[PDB]
Amino acid sequence: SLASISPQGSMSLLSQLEIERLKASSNSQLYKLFRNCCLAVLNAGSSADIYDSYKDFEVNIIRRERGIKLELIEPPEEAFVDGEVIVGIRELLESVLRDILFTGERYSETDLEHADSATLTHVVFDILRNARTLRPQEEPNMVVCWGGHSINEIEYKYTKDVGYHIGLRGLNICTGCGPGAMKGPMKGATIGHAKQRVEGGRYLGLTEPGIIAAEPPNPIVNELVILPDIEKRLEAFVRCAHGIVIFPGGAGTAEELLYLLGILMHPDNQRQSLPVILTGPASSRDYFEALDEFIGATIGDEARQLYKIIIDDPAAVAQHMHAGMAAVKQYRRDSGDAYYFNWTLKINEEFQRPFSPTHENVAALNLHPDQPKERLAADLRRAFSAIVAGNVKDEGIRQIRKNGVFTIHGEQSLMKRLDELLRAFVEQGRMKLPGSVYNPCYKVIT
Amino acid sequence: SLASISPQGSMSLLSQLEIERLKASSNSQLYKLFRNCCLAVLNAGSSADIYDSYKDFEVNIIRRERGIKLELIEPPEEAFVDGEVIVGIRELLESVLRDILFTGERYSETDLEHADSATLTHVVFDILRNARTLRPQEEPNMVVCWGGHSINEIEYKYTKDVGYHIGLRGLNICTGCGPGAMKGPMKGATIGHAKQRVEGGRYLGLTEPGIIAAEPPNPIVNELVILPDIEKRLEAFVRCAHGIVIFPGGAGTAEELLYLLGILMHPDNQRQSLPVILTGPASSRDYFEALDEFIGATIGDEARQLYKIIIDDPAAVAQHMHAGMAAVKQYRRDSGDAYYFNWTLKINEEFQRPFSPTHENVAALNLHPDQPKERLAADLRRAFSAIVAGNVKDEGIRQIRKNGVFTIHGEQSLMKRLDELLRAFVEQGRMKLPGSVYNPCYKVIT
Amino acid sequence: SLASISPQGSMSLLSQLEIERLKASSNSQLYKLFRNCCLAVLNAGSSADIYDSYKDFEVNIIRRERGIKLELIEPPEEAFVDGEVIVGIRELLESVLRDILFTGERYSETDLEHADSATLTHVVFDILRNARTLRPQEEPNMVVCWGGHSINEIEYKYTKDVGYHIGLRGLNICTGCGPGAMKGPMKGATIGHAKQRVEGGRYLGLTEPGIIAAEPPNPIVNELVILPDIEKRLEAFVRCAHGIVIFPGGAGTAEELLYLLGILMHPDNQRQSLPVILTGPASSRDYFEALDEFIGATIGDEARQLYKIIIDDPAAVAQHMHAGMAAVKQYRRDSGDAYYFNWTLKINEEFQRPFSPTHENVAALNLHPDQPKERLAADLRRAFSAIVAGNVKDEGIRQIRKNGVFTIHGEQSLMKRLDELLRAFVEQGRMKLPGSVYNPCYKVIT
Amino acid sequence: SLASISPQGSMSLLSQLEIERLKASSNSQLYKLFRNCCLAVLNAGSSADIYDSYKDFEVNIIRRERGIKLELIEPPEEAFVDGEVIVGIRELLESVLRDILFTGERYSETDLEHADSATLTHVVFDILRNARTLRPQEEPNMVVCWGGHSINEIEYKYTKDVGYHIGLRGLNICTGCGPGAMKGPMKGATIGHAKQRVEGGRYLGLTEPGIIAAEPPNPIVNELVILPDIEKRLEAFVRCAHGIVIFPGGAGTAEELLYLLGILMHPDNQRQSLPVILTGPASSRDYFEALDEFIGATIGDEARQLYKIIIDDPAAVAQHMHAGMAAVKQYRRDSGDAYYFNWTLKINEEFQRPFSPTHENVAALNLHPDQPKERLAADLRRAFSAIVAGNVKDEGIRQIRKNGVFTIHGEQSLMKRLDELLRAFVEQGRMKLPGSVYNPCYKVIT
Repeated sequence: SLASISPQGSMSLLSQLEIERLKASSNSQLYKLFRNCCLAVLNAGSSADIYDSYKDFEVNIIRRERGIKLELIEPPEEAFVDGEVIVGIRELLESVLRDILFTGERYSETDLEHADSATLTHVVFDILRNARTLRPQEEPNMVVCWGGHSINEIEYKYTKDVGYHIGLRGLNICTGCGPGAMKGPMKGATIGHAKQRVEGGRYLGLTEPGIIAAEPPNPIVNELVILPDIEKRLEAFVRCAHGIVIFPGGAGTAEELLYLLGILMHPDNQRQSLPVILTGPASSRDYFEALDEFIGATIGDEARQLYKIIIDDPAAVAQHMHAGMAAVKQYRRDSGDAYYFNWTLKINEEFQRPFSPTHENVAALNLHPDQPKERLAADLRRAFSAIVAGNVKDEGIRQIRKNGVFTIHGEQSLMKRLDELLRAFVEQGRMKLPGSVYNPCYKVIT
Repeated sequence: SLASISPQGSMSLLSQLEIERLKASSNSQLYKLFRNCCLAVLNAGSSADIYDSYKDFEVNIIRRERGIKLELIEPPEEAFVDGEVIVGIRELLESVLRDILFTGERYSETDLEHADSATLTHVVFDILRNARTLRPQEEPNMVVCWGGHSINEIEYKYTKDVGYHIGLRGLNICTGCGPGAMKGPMKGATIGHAKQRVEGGRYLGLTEPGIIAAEPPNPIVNELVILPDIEKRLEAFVRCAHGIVIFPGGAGTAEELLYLLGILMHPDNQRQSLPVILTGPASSRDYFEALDEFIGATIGDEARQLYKIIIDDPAAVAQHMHAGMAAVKQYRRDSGDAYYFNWTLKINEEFQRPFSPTHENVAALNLHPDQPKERLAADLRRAFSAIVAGNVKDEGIRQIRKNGVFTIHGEQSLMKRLDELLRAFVEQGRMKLPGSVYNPCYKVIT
Repeated sequence: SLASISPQGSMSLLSQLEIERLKASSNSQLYKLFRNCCLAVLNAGSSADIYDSYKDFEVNIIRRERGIKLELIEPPEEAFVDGEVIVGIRELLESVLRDILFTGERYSETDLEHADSATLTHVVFDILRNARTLRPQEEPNMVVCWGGHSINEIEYKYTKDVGYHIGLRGLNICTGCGPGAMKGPMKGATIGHAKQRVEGGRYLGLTEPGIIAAEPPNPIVNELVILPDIEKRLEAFVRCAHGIVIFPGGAGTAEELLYLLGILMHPDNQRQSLPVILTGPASSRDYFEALDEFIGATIGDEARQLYKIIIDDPAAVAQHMHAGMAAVKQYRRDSGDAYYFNWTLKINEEFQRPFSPTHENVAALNLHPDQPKERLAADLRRAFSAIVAGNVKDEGIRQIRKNGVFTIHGEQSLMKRLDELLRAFVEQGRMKLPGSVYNPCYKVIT
Repeated sequence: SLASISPQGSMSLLSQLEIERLKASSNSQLYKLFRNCCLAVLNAGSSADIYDSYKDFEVNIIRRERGIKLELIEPPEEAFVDGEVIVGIRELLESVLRDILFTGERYSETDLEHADSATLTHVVFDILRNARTLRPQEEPNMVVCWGGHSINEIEYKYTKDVGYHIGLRGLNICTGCGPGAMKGPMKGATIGHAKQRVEGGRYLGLTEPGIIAAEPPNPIVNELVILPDIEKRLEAFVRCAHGIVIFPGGAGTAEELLYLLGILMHPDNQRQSLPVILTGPASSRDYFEALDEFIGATIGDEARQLYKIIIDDPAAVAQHMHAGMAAVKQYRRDSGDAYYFNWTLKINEEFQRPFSPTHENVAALNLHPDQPKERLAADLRRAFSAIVAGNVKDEGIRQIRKNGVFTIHGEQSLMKRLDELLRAFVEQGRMKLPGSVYNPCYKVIT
């Protein structure tokens, strides 16, 4: 089958020379990356079986007499309504090409992996700016929502309610794409925004090629940005956020929280105003008590102080985000900082340097409490990232098949705390969607 | 408390002379109607329950130095977020006044009650036109959804799923306002419209002063029209529709159904193309079996051919509507009719003449199978209208308290079927939302 | 020939009943008025020969299968570009129907001629409001421009330059439609507005059925309002104006100035802030000296104080209008008055009562200086109005043909001043466009 | 004085790093180019006359606490109204920086001067695309207008009349910026567009750094593009055009004409459909007689068939353009070409290679009738380009002051015709605006 799509944006202005350049066999890595990201978006209705299921799917950007076409060959039929692609999906496909070509033409893999801290931040800024994500005529308004991909009905309803109350305050939502808690808040917000007659409500999705197949963008996402890697996505979250709401989740939400806390612990960041709320329904009380205990036992009370826990109160969560926008606006003004990008935030290179989750790199992590606590948070971040990769990313699953489980080790008492945390994730269904068993991609050496 | 609202529409250009006129003793009934309709909109989130709970609520239209203001005095607090009126609620309040003054200035009560069929039809047209509801450059896209105010979770989810799929087909939603099945489809469509990047989605609510407190408008409605009475609301539904979806419901939904089948049985209406779908989840199969059987044994197996029943298939419902629009378009074109208003539909005055729910009038109904089927449908419409009024309308409740239950009588076997249907509505929780006991305002004389 | 035009506005929503009502022989006066106003607009590329030139022109509003059409039969071909009506002309035709039907359905000729002062002002307000002329979210911005229909190249260029400088300040222009000084400022302003990237620049045309054929709306007019008569047009000018610019002109511009000055002389209007500038090119110095002398010799220095004369300085004229907007804004705020309509302005019924320019009524005017000077201005207004009517209006030219010239009399010294003023108008080509002789429709009895 | 301008476009998102880069010694020539191009835009209302008059003018792009600011230091006061920058001027300043940084970052001087034909063509495409000038969903509507900067009142009025009639046909205008015939059509079109209610009318100005001070952009231009050099400006003209109107002019207009005829004579261009109209008022008949004769006696009577001459008929010019668009549309469709960019037009490198106006290069031109006609046209293009540069460009004026007049030589009879044409340009006041004497920067060796 063939869907020959006429792009409405910049793709419609590619020259024959540019198309020939993209189709050159020397450019196949970039062209394949595009194909793979298109598939993730089209199949949103984890990487080791979905890339093997639509093996016959291909793209072909081609100049026809009537103009440039994006041909989709054997696409998921769920992306179409009477053989016409869902309009939001079309927009997301054009977004995908935009980001892949922009990054591919400006930055080498050496730039992206091995540049200094300042350069890696500028890369994040440059990609966001080209995506038209950054609006200098807007006051703080963006709430980043983090949470589990795999959550029950009670938890899911709670995320929708929180999103609804946030939308009623006229605030926008940014998530990392995907099901569960990364979609619910956006759906809820669409209701809040409609009641408030909000035009141009912003639903920001930030992703990267490694995670996009496992956590794919729903077409309610109206601004999609593909960052080059997981570290640049994390940086995009914290540079764009004006507030952060964190629901219960698994290893991915564990990774984001440790990223966030490790950075905010930094002496240079004590000045920051950035409201962070951990929140869930009444049933999540035990979850949050134990997570708060984990944070205290690992990186200390200097980190526990950075957030507030609100249980079973969607209106209060939204009130906190709303009061927070005023404090953030005041912070950026007083600091000579932009509303649209938090330049004053100080992110150490241990939080930016791209981590390749191999068995050697995972074993080399220093998980002991005689470290500066910011360094401990950095390595804990990398450790959760390896677990995410071994669970859902294509290359990560490959590492598990050739070497077996990752070995995570460190100080006895800390590894005992980590072992309990991860067991709780498995037990609560947080590591994998229902329907089959979860086999851990890791072992914690206690 | 006081909320002093600055109107953005025509209320902003009322003169002092005109405000004085509205506040005159001669217009006191009309000004109260406005106060009562405002209250219904503000406390949306039965017409004798909330009126004794907001006795202190008042409105006051006044010219101030900075312009005309709508003062809400002791309004329901749910209508406000941080002390500012929800924007859509302000839009609803403005449409209430628009309709009340329009009707109040052009049509006397005698005109509304006693005019000929064509005049009544032109009254409905006039109000809808004034409300800016009629769009001459749009092809058929309006789906009317009817169903119960008191439905369970399975039924509510199905209404949202259906609304979603209709929204994916780019179509608009019209309901009678209020909770349950009159709310679900709008919520679903919002998401479907979002995926399809639909600009200017229409969520049309049609109501009237008698029913509005019992079925109050949700701010998700972005075009509200208040018709003078229930009969004119019903005419609005069937003249604006391009397709009708009917979910399980109680007495209101039955009133609507018999109104529709009654009119569609007409000789002059055999030409009409109007898709009608009765639909519900898997668990509603028994309900529709019994409903279909009721129709066939009252108004005949001919009337059963006017609709298709679809159980447990939301995409199929939307496909049937989408295909239906093409036939509706062809029908209107073939007949030289308007897309925006079905002028060719023949509505007999027995469906238009406003029915006052009194014991006198209910007992004088001819519920006999030897009545011509169109006339039986019109009298069944009236009987259902009386149950609605007895249950939830202020002046219907008056008759019940002063004279006891309505008595409904007719031919023995027809009364036994009616008794069975109404018993099934009571049993399935359709006559009243959970909390208190339902006390029947009727007794079927078997 | 037939141009069958599909209207884009409310005309597209007329019912067959409404069309039959309009076409009834009892409604032919109203339908003919429409026809006549359509012709004036279509022939903009004085009434005694243009109504006789397109005798075969007719309108036919008709319901076709595809919708309501405005059929134009034998229209001026200048209104069309390849047999497609100029879009601005279409909009003006729809405006024409809107105003004629609104006034025709709400007000009898008895209302319009014989109502009290307050009622006649409300009529003006009601028609403007229905025309959507009044915008309560705008601060003062409207400059009314008055001047000669028949002016030379130097004078015309000057009006364009003034309009350009006004447009550069973001101010809008209101004129009474027609050639010469009533078009130039709008053309100039279109350039100023474009340079300032003004969206929704407002070009307001105010006319009435008597003068519309002689001074017809150019399609650069983007808001056209037809008032019922010349007095209601004059009232519309002064109720809408936030500033007034007056160029050299003939009897029509003489009429407007005397209207304006007579009102502003009133004790109740001394409070008003309303910048009035008389202005022209260097050649107009003698003109303005003599007009200023006429004002002094008739109504006194109490009137000369109400305006400033600026010669040969388009930038200063615009600066004065711009400073004036601030003073007008301050006036309306301090007075609890609207920005969009000057309600506080006090207009005596001598300025409102519709004057029928018959020979008996003209001779009955009291043109002596032992009157209150406001009453003298009122009668001077009526006298200039009779001259305009006898020169260019259809009924006025008829009065001249059956009775000969109007006889204007009064006090010797005053009539000598008037005789010199009118001779100067004739001498300067101000009474009639070039190409034929002007024969005065009046005699001043000296 | 200081005007600190807040940019609304991409300049608002320059980073401190990027501003530091622009201010580096390595980018000094580029930053000056921006200053010089800003000055030209600000003092619009020859490239050595105004540069010595605003020596104190400077620009300064700086990050302030409230955002990025464009400081204009001692700017021309004409660019300001009450101290605020004219909005369209701000838009022009923003487009200048957009183009200067785009070209400056992607193309070295060697690339611009020395690349192959296809690369040069792609450079023009790239800049126009970046400028958002290319619209893939629009059918042909762009009329390029060429003509003299120094024209009398009769000629200027005719250009406005032509612009008016083109605007009435719904078409857009492209010029080379500057006064006279490059200003008139835009002013006329504004009015024509206004009558036709054209939303988003396009007034495209194409310029380059050498010519911009001599022909500075009027703020009526709403899309400005600065191309790297005159040859690329010329390519932009002919690749964007859907029709060309050529008014009387001097050396610049002659350069343009011979460029066009030179390219249209190509074998590969015989397929092209591009309406070309030479037009002027009644008084220009002699000019066009002599011009037509010059063309026939230099490049042949074949080349004369490429254009139609229309004298004294603006409506006929617009009709010929409007009909032309239909043929242009059909041509592009038949050939599988774009509407927005004429990719099929063949442009020989002799028309593309940037020509530096030096005595060496001018004398090395082959102006002989036994040259192939395309090559003669390309060398005549170069000769006219040298007169333009000698008259009005900074570095062209350099060569004249250091080495005296250019000598132009070739075959005796061709030189005698060239001498005659240039003498006629000087005599008719076309080489220089009134005020001072024109001193020829050339001598034709006869």
